[PDB]
Amino acid sequence: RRRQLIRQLLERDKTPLAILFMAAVVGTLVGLAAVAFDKGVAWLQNQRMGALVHTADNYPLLLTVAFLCSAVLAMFGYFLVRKYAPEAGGSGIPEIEGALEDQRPVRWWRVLPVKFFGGLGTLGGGMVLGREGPTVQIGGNIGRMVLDIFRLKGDEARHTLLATGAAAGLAAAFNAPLAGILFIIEEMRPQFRYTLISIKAVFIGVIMSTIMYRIFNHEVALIDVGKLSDAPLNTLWLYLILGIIFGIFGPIFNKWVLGMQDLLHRVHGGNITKWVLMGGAIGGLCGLLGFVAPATSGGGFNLIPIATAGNFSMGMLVFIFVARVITTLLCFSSGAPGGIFAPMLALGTVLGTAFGMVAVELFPQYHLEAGTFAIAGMGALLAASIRAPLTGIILVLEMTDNYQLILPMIITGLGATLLAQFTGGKPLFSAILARTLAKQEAEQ
Amino acid sequence: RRQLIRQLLERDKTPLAILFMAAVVGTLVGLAAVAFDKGVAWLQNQRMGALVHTADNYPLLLTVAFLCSAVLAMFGYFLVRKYAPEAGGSGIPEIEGALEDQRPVRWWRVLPVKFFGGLGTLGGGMVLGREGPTVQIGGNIGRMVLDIFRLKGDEARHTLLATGAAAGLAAAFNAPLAGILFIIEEMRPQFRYTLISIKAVFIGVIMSTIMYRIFNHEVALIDVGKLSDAPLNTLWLYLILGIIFGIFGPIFNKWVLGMQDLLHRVHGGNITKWVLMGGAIGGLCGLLGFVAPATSGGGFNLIPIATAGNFSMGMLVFIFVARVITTLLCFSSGAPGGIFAPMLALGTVLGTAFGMVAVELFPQYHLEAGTFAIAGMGALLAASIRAPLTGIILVLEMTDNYQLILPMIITGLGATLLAQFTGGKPLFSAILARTLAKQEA
Amino acid sequence: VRLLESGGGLVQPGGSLKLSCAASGFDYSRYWMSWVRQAPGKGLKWIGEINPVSSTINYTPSLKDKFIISRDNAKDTLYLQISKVRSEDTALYYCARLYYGYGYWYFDVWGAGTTVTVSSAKTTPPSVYPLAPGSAAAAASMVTLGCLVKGYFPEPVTVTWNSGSLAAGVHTFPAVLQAALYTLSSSVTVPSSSWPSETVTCNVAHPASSTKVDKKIVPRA
Amino acid sequence: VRLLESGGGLVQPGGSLKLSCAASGFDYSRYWMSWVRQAPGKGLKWIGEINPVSSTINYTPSLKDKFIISRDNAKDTLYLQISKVRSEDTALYYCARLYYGYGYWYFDVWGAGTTVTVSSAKTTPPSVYPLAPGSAAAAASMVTLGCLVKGYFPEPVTVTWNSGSLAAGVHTFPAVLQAALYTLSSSVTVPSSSWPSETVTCNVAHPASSTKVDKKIVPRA
Amino acid sequence: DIVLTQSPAIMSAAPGDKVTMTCSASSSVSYIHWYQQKSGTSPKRWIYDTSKLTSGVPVRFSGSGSGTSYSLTINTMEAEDAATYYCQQWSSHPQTFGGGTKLEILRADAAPTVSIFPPSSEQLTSGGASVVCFLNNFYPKDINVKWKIDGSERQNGVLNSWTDQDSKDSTYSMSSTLTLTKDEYERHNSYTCEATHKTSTSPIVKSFNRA
Amino acid sequence: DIVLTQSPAIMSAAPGDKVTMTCSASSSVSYIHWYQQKSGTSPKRWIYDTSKLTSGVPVRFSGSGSGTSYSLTINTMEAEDAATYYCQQWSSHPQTFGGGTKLEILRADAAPTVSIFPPSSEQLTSGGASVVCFLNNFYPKDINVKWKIDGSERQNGVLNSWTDQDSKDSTYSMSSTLTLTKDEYERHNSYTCEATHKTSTSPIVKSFNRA
Ligand SMILES: [Br-]
Ligand SMILES: [Br-]
Ligand SMILES: [Br-]
Ligand SMILES: [Br-]
Repeated sequence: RRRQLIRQLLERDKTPLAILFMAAVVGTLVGLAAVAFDKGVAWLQNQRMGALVHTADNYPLLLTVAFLCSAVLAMFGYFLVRKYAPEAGGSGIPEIEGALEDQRPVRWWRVLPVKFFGGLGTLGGGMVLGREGPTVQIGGNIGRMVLDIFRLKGDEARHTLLATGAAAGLAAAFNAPLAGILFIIEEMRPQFRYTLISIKAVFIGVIMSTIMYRIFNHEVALIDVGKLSDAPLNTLWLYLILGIIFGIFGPIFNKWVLGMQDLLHRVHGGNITKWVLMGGAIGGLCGLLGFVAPATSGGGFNLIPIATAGNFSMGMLVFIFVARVITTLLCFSSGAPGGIFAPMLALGTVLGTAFGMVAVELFPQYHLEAGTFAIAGMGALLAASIRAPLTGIILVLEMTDNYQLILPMIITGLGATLLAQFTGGKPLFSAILARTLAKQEAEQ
Repeated sequence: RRQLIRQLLERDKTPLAILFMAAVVGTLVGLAAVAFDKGVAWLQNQRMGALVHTADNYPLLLTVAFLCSAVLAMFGYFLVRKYAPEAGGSGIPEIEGALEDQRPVRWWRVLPVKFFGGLGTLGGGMVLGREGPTVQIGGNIGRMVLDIFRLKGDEARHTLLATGAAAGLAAAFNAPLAGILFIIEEMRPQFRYTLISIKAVFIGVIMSTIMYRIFNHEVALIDVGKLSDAPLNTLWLYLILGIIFGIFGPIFNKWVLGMQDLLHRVHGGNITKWVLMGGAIGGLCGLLGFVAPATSGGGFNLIPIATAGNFSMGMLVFIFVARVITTLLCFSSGAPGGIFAPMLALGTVLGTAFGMVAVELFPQYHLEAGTFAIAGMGALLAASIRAPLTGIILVLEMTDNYQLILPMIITGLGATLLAQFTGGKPLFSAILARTLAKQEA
Repeated sequence: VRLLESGGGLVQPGGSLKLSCAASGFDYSRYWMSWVRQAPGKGLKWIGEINPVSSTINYTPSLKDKFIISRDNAKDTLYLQISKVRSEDTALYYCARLYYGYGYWYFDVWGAGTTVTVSSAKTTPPSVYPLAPGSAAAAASMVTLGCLVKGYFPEPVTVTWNSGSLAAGVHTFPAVLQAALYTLSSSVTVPSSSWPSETVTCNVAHPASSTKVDKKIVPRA
Repeated sequence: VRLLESGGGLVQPGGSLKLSCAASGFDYSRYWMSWVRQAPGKGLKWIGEINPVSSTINYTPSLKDKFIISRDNAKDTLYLQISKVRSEDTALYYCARLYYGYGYWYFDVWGAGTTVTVSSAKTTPPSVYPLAPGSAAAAASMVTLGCLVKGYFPEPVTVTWNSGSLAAGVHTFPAVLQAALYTLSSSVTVPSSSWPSETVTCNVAHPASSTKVDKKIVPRA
Repeated sequence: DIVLTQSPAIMSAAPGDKVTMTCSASSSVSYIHWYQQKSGTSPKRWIYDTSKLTSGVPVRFSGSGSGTSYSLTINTMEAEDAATYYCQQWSSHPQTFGGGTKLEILRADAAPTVSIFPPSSEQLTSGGASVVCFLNNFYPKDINVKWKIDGSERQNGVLNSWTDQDSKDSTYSMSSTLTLTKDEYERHNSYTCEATHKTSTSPIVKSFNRA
Repeated sequence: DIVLTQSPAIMSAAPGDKVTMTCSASSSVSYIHWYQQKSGTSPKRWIYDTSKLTSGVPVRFSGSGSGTSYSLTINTMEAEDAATYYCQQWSSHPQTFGGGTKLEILRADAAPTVSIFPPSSEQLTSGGASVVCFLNNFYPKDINVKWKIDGSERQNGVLNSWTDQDSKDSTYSMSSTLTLTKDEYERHNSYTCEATHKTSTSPIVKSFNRA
């Protein structure tokens, strides 16, 4: 096997030109699509805002049309999913991870229009879901679509173009090239066996979708938080403590998200009409809360800059947290199309901010700025629930651009993964694949 | 299928003892890296102090510059040729082998050989990095604690070997991410599944970085300040720069490999012809580290200067050619020390050059050569050693210019794509292949 | 974000003047600055530009040291030295902050401009004479008053009414040049039930001489 | 790096004053700014500190509105208001920029200082009187001269000899306060050959009271 | 350097009209720009990269074209759109502006409000005698001033001055200044101001008497 | 709050000597900082984080200690070394400074150069009479002074004022000034100035007679 290694080493990093070229066309499409989806969601949130202006008087009539708009659009989304593609409910990342393990089908002719138009409805209604879910899955299917449409043969081409699709999916979702590529090679890939994923092609895919994203979304960052202060060495231990707190909370949240899937499954019992209507009830509650306390609803991207700057009070933070936990669950655990990735950044910031405030007054000799703890806490729920720290840390870094906080960010994150391990919690994306993969064997 | 459900529910569960031991590994790797760093500094300093004591008599100084660097070079080649030939050159090839179980990790030998050997070659002002020394020493450190605590199992053997190499690169460039990313893009067994625990690699890198910051706070290794932005209609220029790195990446590999061979004849495997030839090269370094310091040394000094566009076109072209020469002679002669660093240096100097031509050609783009300098910095690492994701993240971590991320990726990927289609090979695999093939031949 | 360029005024042909532009509201580093000028009643001409660290400075097809664009980043200020001043340099000089969309640059936020007049003549404070209606004013709904600004050089002046609290119903006519001196007047219609009952003052300001005159319209008694 | 603080002087008890520290030679944001006062002939004490975003201001264990620290980042200057001033505040006030190493903070770079005097006493010019040796003293190796600056308020006076030029062997003693007036004397030891065969003059400036006085030390006839 | 020349040097259109001006270039230019310069104001980056609108530009504005020819269109023009518009490229160094298209508004009739003013008392302390007459807010812009000192027509040292078209009401305004010596004015009595305009056949007249 | 107390208040030591000043906290401190204050200038940062030498500091300086006791040390004390050293913690907030340690150049004994002065004529032309007496250039700082009006000792209206240590010889100078009313002064003749230093056992008298 040594002579085999000398044979292999001399032949490393040689991807077939056709796989590379097709990775490029995958990215391009994934990007344009993500960009389109992004704009669709925006347009709808905007129309909905335009209705509340047409009924800006009559207070109850406003609260009504806020509900009904988000109700109808949510219902429309749940339906498009329940009716034509049940695999494209919830996130979509569980499924694409399965698809890489050959354990799941990539029914693109179905999912693409279902996730797209479905997400358009759930997200555009102002529900507490991300864009990653939609774009990552849509991304994978797009990579599947071009695999089929061009009839590319082999394991390499099937895993790679499925992976790069997912990568360009996350990348065009957060303007985060690195986080995309890192996500694949830390989470997306078959975690227990060797695979035929070409990293170089994943890149080209991510590149293309980022370029497509920058073409249409130049000169406005997703999160602008400005350059925060530094973190002195004798401060570091406070980030460990913060991580520990995220560590014990990470799995606790996974119980809630899993259990709430079950608790909400009874309200409809797998019935299309009970579901669609239940969905429109949650959806409407979001467009309602996106008026009476917008911090509780929506994707979450709005409250991040505000929280980091320390413009929220301790009360308001605690309230934002509690109510977001609620609305994050109700939206995701009810299997509506949309990622959990984003509202998890929101919850992490809000917690980090809170811990930072307490830190600030307790240690005035440290000259703390809560916002550093807000940025350390940002990717921490990602490292404690999803258990992908290297993705979460690089995701944060790419969006907040505070590299001087690299150490506190790593330390918090690693503390969250180490304590999410020792409190018996599971990678929330595996856990749902295992529930889905087990529930398919458990009907035989 | 049912095996997968069993595995998924059991993912990311590293034995606490592997975690705990990864933490100690880092700590040691770091303190050692820090120590080595300081040693090299101390010696570069003493050698500066000698040139002061003979600051008059011109040929007398040129001589004492040679002799200091000669002697300390010879001392290094000897400590390697005599007690651990595996710790010559980089050391990264060996540790990669070590993870493939195709090479032994003789820490009782290499630790003090690489350490004090590097101290000699580096401290003499030779064109070698600190990565080589620290990465290898790092792995061996992880081996040492594996042995000394008798930790059993593949996981423990590969993990503590990897995190050692990771905490090795990490405290080498103050670059935590580049460390972890290097393991999972290059260092790992590239063709089969392995038992490396990422979570534990982290803890290791963390600890070595904390060790590095405790002794090296408040001074960055490269300070280039915040450069300008890169407009979208500029991007194609970084593709072209990448392509140019792509064609040169393999050509450089030929010369590094071929120059190992051409230098092997001057000694023929003979300890005395070797150690004296080594002192001849070493002495040429301390000499050039006086008559044109930009041609000699680790290279870290010319980067900030190059990026700001303080070098002329002539001076750049000369620093390039002369550095190609001195980089080869020092690494290809199997002296202990990484090639990682002088590869960044080469990349910056080329990038800057490309940027200057760019600036005058397209005044409507409002270019700043220094953006192309930072795009070119990790590019040689993506074309010679074919680890772009590590090279990009390494540069980003050292330069802090995240707004140049696209140019950086585009150049890098252009370098990897064109180093593939001009038949070049990952220079760290190519050396492992040479060493592993020369073992059965 | 405001670019407030000053230093313009009268120069004698062949001499030289230093214009300054003072910026505030954006990181004055990070931005390329530029100078564009406008000769009276004509279009726009690009003088020159300058990057942040003053390491690249391009000018337009000029001469040796015809223009010289500096910048003191420590003061948030952009400068322009024009030497050997012939009368094509009689113009309005905008300092402008530069920026790109896709990549092909544009002039982003523009300043107010300073006026440069190249003439041999003398700088002269204006005289301000209040124009009130004659005692036989058949004062209907809205009374029209004004004030006459005559005998100033060079351009320009600025007239406001009651420090400008009176915005609506004002005209200021362009200066007409006669005998190397300028003259204009401003008109201001206000409700009859508002004058002489209230204070109506015109604020004439001629910057070139550093002179404000505050003529108050007094009913012809 | 310069921290130049102005504002110190003479205030009345029960009153108040606004000390100001103006900063040059570094990015004034990012940096914490701190006030530290030194009671005459005594230890240093910390007044307070303000963070770059002026969203944390910490004062010493001190009465509610005594000190009011603020900063205007745009003018790169740091202010200290002291209210209800009393004789305890009579001290030298330094502003400082704050940094750290491991994270246990230190006072990075200090300024020169300004002196606050808290007294009900009135500003009073000094009386300058020469101190020529008597008709009883023998002209030895060295001849000691001098002049007495008595009866002024407040500090300081600046005594220099022979318009500064005679820089050797001079002792301007510290002044002492009595019944609300300061008194000091200054010595200059010229050699025996140097005097009275040459002009020795003492220059006393009390800027506090607009006094600039030159007193010639003519020998005792 | 690229020479940009702009279609109508001056154009007139009534609001509600669809209006296009053109920017034509010597070579090939790409992603040009447009500036709005309303009267006595510094320009405003109006349209950028050929088609994008700057932040706060009505959606009534559009822009397109490539290569040699570019346009800017106001789909349903508004009267508040009266400015001179400049196109500018920097696709090829050095950047170069256009000649300027100047949009004028065609509005309905608007008869002039005349006001006549006697030389002030302090201006007499200086031997001057400037009689002022404002003709304000009239459309169209053609007006004709006529001075009658003691009924007798005067035409020596009468100077005129018109404002640009106003941004909101679209009406012009004009001042007239009959300037004399101290005695030159005092050796008469009846000064009149005659204004004949499209809005009235028989002239509008205003006069004051020294006595 | 934490109270740092620097042990030697004032101390003298010859050039080229091992000089050591304590800084004992009343509680638990970590990583303190030292400041050098030369007479009449900004306190400059000398040592920080219990031991680190700042940019500029000669290596003859060094600090250490921990818990509740720290110290600065000089191996070979130079001339430019005598000033006031101020330790300061910020491990516990609010930060505190030490009382200070005043280091002074020890030197060879020097007996005082005395000069006595008669109240100037212009001062008397006011009703004041000040009898200035200088004691210039003496080590150590300890000295005694005593006045004799008509061979009789006097203690009222006498004020004495030492300079800080000199840096052109590291000596001291102190001035005694006796003030009287023009009348008070005029009814006396013999005016003696007595200087009792460590350099002798019998005092250096310097006096004068009005007549
Ligand atoms: Br899911
Ligand atoms: Br997701
Ligand atoms: Br090697
Ligand atoms: Br290396």
